[PDB]
Amino acid sequence: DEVPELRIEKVKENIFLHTSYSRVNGFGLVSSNGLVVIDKGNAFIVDTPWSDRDTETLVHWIRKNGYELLGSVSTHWHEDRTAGIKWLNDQSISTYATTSTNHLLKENKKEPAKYTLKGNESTLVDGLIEVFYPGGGHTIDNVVVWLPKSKILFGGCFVRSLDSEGLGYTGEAHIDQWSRSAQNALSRYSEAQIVIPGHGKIGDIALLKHTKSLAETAS
Ligand SMILES: [Zn+2]
Ligand SMILES: [Zn+2]
Repeated sequence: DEVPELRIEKVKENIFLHTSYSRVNGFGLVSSNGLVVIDKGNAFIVDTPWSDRDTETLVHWIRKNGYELLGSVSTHWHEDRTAGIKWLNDQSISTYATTSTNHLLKENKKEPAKYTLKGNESTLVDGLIEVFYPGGGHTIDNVVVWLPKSKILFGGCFVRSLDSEGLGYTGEAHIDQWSRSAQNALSRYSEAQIVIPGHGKIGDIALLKHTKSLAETAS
């Protein structure tokens, strides 16, 4: 039960991908994706690392590199997205999640984000980061994050990588809605050039298409 260390790798100008891991009953060591988005000296975090140590590591690197850290958002409630919220709260770094995500954190006796994003859409950092509820999928609360300056959509675990043979854990999934929700995102972000899933390799808008088809067959 050793697990690698976090890493952080430039995706393109001002966008870094953070990868970290956890060991999971009946599945093993599992990688997990998140971002650091930069705009003119400012950093915002999309999803936390899957542990405090990795969260700490990630923050230190943001500070070391001189960025002002405006906060983090989580894209659904499960630990792989939110584990670091508590540590972040205690170090007075602002945490965000939607209403529906915060409800499920509390309702599952987890530390809630400090601030709450209301409605289906919200913006963060002067329009640099948009948050959108495409509808039910992986979970009832899942949101995507769109980065218009970069033409990047961070799908979170709402989007499956191309080599996924299925939808992953569907205990809390809305399988029959997922296909429509995926289509909602496809219509809305036809401009998207890079799409980043919650687990696995990044690609283009093809990931949203594959995810859509997976939802169709899972029905
Ligand atoms: Zn999940
Ligand atoms: Zn996930």
